[PDB]
Amino acid sequence: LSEKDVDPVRTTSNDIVEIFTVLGIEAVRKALERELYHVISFDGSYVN
Amino acid sequence: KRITTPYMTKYERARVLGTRALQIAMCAPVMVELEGETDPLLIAMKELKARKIPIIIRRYLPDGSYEDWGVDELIISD
Amino acid sequence: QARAGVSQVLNRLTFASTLSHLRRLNSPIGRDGKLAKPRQLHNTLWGMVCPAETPEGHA
Amino acid sequence: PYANQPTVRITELTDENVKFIIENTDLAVANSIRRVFIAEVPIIAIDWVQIDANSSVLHDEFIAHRLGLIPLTSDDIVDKLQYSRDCTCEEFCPECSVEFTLDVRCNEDQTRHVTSRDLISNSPRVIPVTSRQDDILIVKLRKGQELRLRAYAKKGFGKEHAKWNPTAGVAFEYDPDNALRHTVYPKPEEWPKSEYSELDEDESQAPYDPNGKPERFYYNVESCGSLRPETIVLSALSGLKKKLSDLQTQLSHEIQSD
Amino acid sequence: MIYICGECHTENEIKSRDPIRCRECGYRIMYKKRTKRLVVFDAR
Amino acid sequence: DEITPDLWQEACWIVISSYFDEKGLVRQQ
Amino acid sequence: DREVLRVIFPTGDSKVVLPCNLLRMIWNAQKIFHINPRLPSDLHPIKVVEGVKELSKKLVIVNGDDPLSRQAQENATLLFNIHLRSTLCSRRMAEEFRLSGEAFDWLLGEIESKFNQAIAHPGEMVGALAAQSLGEPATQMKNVTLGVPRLKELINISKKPKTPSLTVFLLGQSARDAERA
Amino acid sequence: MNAPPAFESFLLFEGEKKITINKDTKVPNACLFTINKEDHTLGNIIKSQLLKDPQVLFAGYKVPHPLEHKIIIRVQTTPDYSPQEAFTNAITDLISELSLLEERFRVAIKDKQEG
Amino acid sequence: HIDQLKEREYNNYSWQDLVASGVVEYIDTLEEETVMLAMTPDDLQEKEVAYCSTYTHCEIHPSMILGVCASIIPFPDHNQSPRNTYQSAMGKQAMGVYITNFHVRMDTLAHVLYYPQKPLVTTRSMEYLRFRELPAGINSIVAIASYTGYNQEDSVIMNRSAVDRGFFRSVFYRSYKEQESKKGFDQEEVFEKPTRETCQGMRHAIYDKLDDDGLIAPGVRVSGDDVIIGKTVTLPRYTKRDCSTFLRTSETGIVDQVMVTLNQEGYKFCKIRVRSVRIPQIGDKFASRHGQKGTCGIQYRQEDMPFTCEGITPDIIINPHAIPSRMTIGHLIECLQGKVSANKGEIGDATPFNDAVNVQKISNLLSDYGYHLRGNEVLYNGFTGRKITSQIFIGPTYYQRLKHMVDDKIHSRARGPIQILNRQPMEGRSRDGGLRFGEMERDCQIAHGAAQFLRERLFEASDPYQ
Amino acid sequence: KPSDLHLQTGYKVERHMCDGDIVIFNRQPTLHKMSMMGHRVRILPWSTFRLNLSVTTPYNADFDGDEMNLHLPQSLETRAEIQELAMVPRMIVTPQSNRPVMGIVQDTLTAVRKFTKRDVFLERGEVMNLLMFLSTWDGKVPQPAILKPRPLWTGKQIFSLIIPGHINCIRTHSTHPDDEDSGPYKHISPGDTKVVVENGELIMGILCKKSLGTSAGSLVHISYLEMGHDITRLFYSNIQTVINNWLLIEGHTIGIGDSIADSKTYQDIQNTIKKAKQDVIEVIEKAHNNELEPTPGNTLRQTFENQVNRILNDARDKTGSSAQKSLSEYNNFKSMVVSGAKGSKINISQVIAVVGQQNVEGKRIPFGFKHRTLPHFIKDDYGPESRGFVENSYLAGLTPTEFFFHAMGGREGLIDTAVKTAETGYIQRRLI
Amino acid sequence: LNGLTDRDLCELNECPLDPGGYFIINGSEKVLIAQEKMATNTVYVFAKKDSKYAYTGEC
Amino acid sequence: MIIPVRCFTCGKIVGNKWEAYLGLLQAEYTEGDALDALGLKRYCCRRMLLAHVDLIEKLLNYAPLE
Amino acid sequence: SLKQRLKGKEGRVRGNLMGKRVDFSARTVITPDPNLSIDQVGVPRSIA
RNA sequence: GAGGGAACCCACU
Ligand SMILES: [Mg+2]
Ligand SMILES: [Zn+2]
Ligand SMILES: [Zn+2]
Ligand SMILES: [Zn+2]
Repeated sequence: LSEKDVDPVRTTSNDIVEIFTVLGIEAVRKALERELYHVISFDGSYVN
Repeated sequence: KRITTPYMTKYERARVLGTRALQIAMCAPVMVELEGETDPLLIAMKELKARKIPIIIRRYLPDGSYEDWGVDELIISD
Repeated sequence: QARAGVSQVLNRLTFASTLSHLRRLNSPIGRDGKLAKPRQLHNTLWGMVCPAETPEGHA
Repeated sequence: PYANQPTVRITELTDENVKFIIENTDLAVANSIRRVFIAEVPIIAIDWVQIDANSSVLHDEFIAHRLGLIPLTSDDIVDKLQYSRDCTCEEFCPECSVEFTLDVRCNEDQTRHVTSRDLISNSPRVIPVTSRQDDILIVKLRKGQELRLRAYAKKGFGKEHAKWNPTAGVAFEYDPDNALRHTVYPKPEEWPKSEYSELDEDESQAPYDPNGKPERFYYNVESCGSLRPETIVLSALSGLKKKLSDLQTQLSHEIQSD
Repeated sequence: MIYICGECHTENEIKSRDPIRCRECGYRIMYKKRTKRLVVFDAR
Repeated sequence: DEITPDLWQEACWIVISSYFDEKGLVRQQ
Repeated sequence: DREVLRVIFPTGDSKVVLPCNLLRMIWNAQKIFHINPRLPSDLHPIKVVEGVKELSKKLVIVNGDDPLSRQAQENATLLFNIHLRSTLCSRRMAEEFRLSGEAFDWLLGEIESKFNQAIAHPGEMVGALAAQSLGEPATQMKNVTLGVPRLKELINISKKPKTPSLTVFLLGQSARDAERA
Repeated sequence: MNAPPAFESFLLFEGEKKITINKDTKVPNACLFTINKEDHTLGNIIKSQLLKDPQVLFAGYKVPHPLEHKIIIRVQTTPDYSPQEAFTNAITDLISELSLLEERFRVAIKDKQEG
Repeated sequence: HIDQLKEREYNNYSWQDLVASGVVEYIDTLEEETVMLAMTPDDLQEKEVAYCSTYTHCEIHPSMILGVCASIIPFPDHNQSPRNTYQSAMGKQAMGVYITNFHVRMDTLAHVLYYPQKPLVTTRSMEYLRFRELPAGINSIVAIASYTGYNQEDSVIMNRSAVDRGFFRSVFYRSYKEQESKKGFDQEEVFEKPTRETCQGMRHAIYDKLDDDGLIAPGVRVSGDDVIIGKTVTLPRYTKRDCSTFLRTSETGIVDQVMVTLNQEGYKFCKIRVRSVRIPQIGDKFASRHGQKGTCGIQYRQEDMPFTCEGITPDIIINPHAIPSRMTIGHLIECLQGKVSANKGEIGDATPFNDAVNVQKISNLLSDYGYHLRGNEVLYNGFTGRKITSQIFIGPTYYQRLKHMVDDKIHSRARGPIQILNRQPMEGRSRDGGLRFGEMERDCQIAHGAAQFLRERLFEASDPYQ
Repeated sequence: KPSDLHLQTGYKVERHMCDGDIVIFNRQPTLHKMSMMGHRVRILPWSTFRLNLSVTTPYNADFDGDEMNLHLPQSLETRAEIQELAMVPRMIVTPQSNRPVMGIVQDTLTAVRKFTKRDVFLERGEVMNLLMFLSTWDGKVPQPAILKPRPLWTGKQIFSLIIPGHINCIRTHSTHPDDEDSGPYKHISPGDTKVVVENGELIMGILCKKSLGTSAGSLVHISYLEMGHDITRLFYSNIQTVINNWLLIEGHTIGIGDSIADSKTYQDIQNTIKKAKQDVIEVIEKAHNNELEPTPGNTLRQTFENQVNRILNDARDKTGSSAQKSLSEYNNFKSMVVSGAKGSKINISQVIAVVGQQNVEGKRIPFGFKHRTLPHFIKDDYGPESRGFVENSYLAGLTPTEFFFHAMGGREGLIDTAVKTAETGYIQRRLI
Repeated sequence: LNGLTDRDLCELNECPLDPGGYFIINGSEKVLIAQEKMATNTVYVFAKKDSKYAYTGEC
Repeated sequence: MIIPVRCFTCGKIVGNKWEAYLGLLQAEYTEGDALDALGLKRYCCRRMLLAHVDLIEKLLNYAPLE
Repeated sequence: SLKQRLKGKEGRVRGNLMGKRVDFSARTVITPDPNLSIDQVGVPRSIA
């Protein structure tokens, strides 16, 4: 994230602990929601 | 002063119907004009539809405080 | 500490049960293992071990 | 006043089957006549077995099953014979049952073939059909084995058990050229023609008749031996008419009570 | 009571307090008689 | 004489039948 | 409302999950009240505006008149009020949906009833419901770990995932040029 | 264990009525005949003989469950005519048809036998 | 070699002479890593694109990669491999004649089919499994049709009239053992017919069917509460305690044999075999040889089942929807080949890898007998007589009856035996036990919000206490 | 004695279970809250728990030997909780994914598709027979869709009587052409593939899994949302009964003639397979001449295997697509697929054209021997048949190497099931 | 039962189709299921997964 | 075990035809011609005689206990 | 031991308190019935 | 009108 010409907004990880240590608890809440949604909806399955 | 929902929830509907049915099965005074039905739960059903069930729901708030709602004070649209 | 299931009551339900039980092999591997490698149909089972006949479930 | 006027054309009549054609009747009437062939023509079959000795390799219920499946000649006796439920005796008078006995002992090195010839009935009118082709095998006995038993055969139809089914196979057909399009062939050139087809060898289906209804029905009623096939069809028509008469009786009583 | 021997097929009178052994051939396996009871099969 | 392909099915099932006439199925036990 | 929507949904996905199906309710009103779509309608646009305002006041999720309560109530029904205003426009109800006065009043009553039937019942065990809603599909489930092992890597907070990865987005013309990428 | 005796497919137990009539109060001149211990045989012939009646507006039958043995026949007639007379005339026409069929079958059997 | 093996009885030529002739060779797994196998001798023939010209060995027949239970499957290569594995599992649970001397044997559980048939569609490996001498199924007439809806989701519709004629009828033999064990000087268990005047600890059941030697005799009908062995133990008025052997619960039957002997310890020892005739019933599990297991969903009589123009009604009707996702094309080819074999009089060959048998050849053969080439027939509705618009794929298919009968699994409880320690209901239907309302049922009733039903299951209906 | 048979008001009689008794019905594993639902007892004369078919989907139940548990609520309070919280009609739409869980199933789904087609016409007797099984019928026979030459009713006209209330719904059939909506025939479908329900009447369209199934926005879903749970219960029952009796008339089968393709299709499929194997040999000789390009992020063997797998999967999809477009409208595989009742399009592909590549841990068949997959192959053989590509259909029958590689492929799936159940169960328990 | 013909086995109330291959222990027919052991006396080299040894060779 | 009395599918008597079928087979009829000579025209009866295994001959090799 | 009595899925807490054997329950094979409504289960007479 | 536990194996969904 610190490097030049790297977008410091949309650059993200699939590592949950790394996101918690770097960006916080609400950020890792959002990241955990995104990762769980990816796992669930890879099949095309939908959970509310 | 009463902040809870004015609609009677499905859990309240189920428990009020069961309690009223057990009371009618234990010879509580029916409060509707029953046209020859035997089932206490059907009697409780049509007392609830006629909004004449003599039960008060004590909705406990997370504080420990409570609100007392009449069964006839609630909405039984569900 | 003794291995169990080495001797079994012979299945006598039909003749196919009897022959299948009399021609049975067992991998002494715990049936709770989440690794799939001893359970896989290995290429070297050709002509020695039946590729279709195996239990369903934990074994 | 809207009854049909059906016609009958017997096309074959042997000791074992009858092939006939019924015209000018509904599909439901023809199908119900077929169902009464299979299920509701009363014949006489063994329904009560007491086994005294059974040293054979076959157990007693298995022998009783094989005895019940043996056809017995029910011609002109099943009309006189009475149902056990409609009889007055305690159990199995001669007016409601026919008694059979079997008593075979094997004391020879040759295997004894206990067949339906060994059923000795107490009534000449009701005998095993093959005793009236080989005999229906019941059991085989090696030297040292015996079978002693006593059975009674009661009247019933095939709605109760399939041993009282008088028919071997009821072949039934209508519209053999598929003019009504009741079945739709994806490729009608792949389909063999019917026995009753009236088509030239180039054609597969008849032209579609838009105003047609099933009106000609082909039967091949085969008998297992208990009744003559013409007796099967006559008893079926009489039984279905009797059932409709009984239903009309209860219907009239229910109308008058209302 | 009356027990068929398991191999020699002859009846043996065996009451209580008599050890199970065939008198004709000393075989140790015997089988009870079929009953005289009225058992009734529907031929079904 | 080499076994021609029209006789091969009969030949292979004959030698298999010979194997199962001698060895049998529970021979290993 | 459109600027708020484009903030909320930057990817442009217009598919949302909302309580009352307004398009089907409008179609229901058209069929119930026999609305001829080729005739002028007796529905004043000011009735549409004021009815949507009163209905939006009538769909309460957070109760009270505290400004905290007002802000929470505004937030809890932000998408539904945006969608209700976007669907029951005075323009759309005039030229597209063509509903009458009776049909619009029935529509407002129907949206009220079907929103109030959608509010979560207190006492509902929603944690067990969520656990059964996330574990039942698990029975039917770059070397990115996915499926059940990634689910286990997520709910058991693992210090070492199997394939930890980054998704580096590039800021500027290095996003376009392959060579400075 | 739970096997019913086979005679329950055709024998009425005591206290069971063969045929009951109820008024189908959905439409005028419609009756439901529940016929016990009967099956698709009578239901089919009675429905098809009732369908040939031009005063009958509706004729249908159903088996509510194959494990039970009752027939429901719904009949609706024109107001000039009753479903009870419709049912009675249907059974009468069926008995007439079967009588004619039986005597013609006897004649044809005799004619084939004498040849 | 083939000529000499053709007369194996009168040359004394055998397999061992082939081994001695340098013709066949035993190859194990490490040595198979250094050989170059030919699948058939057709691989040895020179090809336009020559794959290998240095074959070291050749396979005798590739269908010897299968085991005993997978060699019963007709056309295994036309089936999906999970279905081959399922049939390998369920051919061991099929019902047939398990051994020839089943009358001598007192097995704890035995199942004997009334009329086992050899399959019309066999593989050539089934000759060496002796399957045509101890067969385990019947060739049904199977229509793969949608009829009345009672065959949906793996179920089948059986013919009641066929079942009445002995179709898949069987016997279940159960043997009970009991011995007069001498437990010291005091506890002397003895086979005596119990009288209530001297015996305690009864289950209050009649002892009248017992003989005076304390044992029941063959030919006696018995029921779930009845007594078959009367054993009394002498305790140090009620000197004797009743330890009689009772029959299994809800098991009707007839005592088939009673055997009385001495065990190794010299005590009196008895085994009683009870025979129960199992007629096919709704809920009995029937399977084909392709993993198409199912339960009987309904039974229709002959006048109710659909019929061809010859009056042939199916014995079994299976759902079409059991085929597509399963991909058991071997089932369809077995029906076709069985139709051909039953018309021709042959026994069809369905060895897995056989170029001489293919679907087109069987179709032409079936068309040579006046049937449609793909096995379809014009079936008529049994209820109305009307032709079914679709033409139904019907043919002889080898079905087998599995041991999983419904009367051996049905269970219910109101109240009864509780466990000693935790005072909760018992384990299994053999002990009149209750069903486990486990933790996931608790979670589901939490998510339902049914707290009073949760209390009834987890407090009142299990172990209430104060 | 009758002194023990006296009943005072206030006593309890533990009577037997009778018709209409409310019970909780359950099948393990109890994954979600529609695995235990409330049912009404009906006494029927055999030894099994007879069950409806639409409810087989939430229970995850078939009838291949499944057993289920019945629990009888013992008080009136528990009976009312089950009646008002856990009954089957109250469990139609799941809270998990805001869609129905019961839908229309195997025979009913296939025959609804075959029933609401455009060219289905019913005579007077067939209509009255079907209306006998419609429990929510007002007694009026509708005016037929055709009055002369002969009065004929359509399947859509009877299903309009099945559809309850004034439901409005727009769906598409599974075979809806994508170019049709932007064409000149959007509101008049040439293929009858746009489903429109106006005022609870099936105006047009062929119903299928997309219309009557367990998906969001379907017809049973709209029935639940507008009409309630009791009306939707009657909707399910009416669909099943009416459609099962019409299927008694129509009939549905599957045969060996449904696995047959045309000879031109077989030539096309063999040509596609020969072309694909030629492409695979081309890639092998490109990698062997060091001409293959290693894509970034992958080693050379990984990109070689990816190219080979892409070629073979394109082969399977193209052969399958030709096979399943060659199918006639009378095909039964096609009927059960485009109804959505049972069978994927891959199942048609594998039955008719190509079983396809067999995979072990996602890669092709490993070199279990010394650099061979079987001893019938040369060493270092990376072609299709060597590493598990099955070029035969299930109708043609597999060759023995293909049979063994397919047994490896199926054994992989059986293993994956029998070792993923425990991990999934532990995850579910910890989530709870 | 070794060396007996089928008639000699039927005189002993045995089945000539019965394969043998099992034991009778307390009247119960017991089959010994074959067990897959690793082969002896052969050097096997494996890369140990996540261990202090990169490669190990056992005999 | 022993030949069924009736055909399962239709009910034609086939219990009197097993010994005739065996005698026709040992007279070197083919199985199709032997079935045709016995009047078994439907394949439901032809499978009944064709697929029969007559186990009772081998159960009679065991000396009788009773 | 007592700890073995309490611990495990077969122990006291999980095997006897979270879940337990119950009275008034039945189990048997299920078969289809298209003639029953969705809220209605066919029950054997012996179980009833 | 209700008197064993445990270990193990097989099987079922
Ligand atoms: Mg299942
Ligand atoms: Zn009498
Ligand atoms: Zn002796
Ligand atoms: Zn037959």
